[PDB]
Amino acid sequence: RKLGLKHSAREIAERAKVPLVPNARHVEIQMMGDGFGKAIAIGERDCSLQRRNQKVIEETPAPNLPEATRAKMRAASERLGSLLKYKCAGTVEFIYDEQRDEFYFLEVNARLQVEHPITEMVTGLDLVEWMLRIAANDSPDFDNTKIEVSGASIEARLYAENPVKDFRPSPGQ
Repeated sequence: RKLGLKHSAREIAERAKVPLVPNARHVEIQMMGDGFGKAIAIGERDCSLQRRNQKVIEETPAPNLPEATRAKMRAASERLGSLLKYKCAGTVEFIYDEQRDEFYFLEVNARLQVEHPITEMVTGLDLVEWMLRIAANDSPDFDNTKIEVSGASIEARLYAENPVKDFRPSPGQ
């Protein structure tokens, strides 16, 4: 509920010290929360390649993003997740000005996301496994969890659609 309404979500973000909006990319942080105040940033994904706002290709790590601003995307995401006492998996989406080197809160998805497997490739984590373990109060011990990101990974979404006739759905056997 607190994340569903565009404006309640902005207050939490503000209180969490997450820079908000006072040629845009879409950089999101995959975060895990244990439901008891602990939160951890697992990595970031770029989801810029969208058609009329519908994602088709995603990648990790985000290209052309400096550590200074990635590490502060992570920490801002952990504050937001901590503040809520967030449980299981959520994503903090940001807008990113590549040129200005600035990012701004967009929304939290209060759920796992379609693109989650690229994160799983570079870290070797099974996020569903984590979700299950956290949801049963047998959470990984967060303060002692070292996440190593390894290589780069990208996802393409195969749709039953016709790109030539307006991405009209294409049923059949």
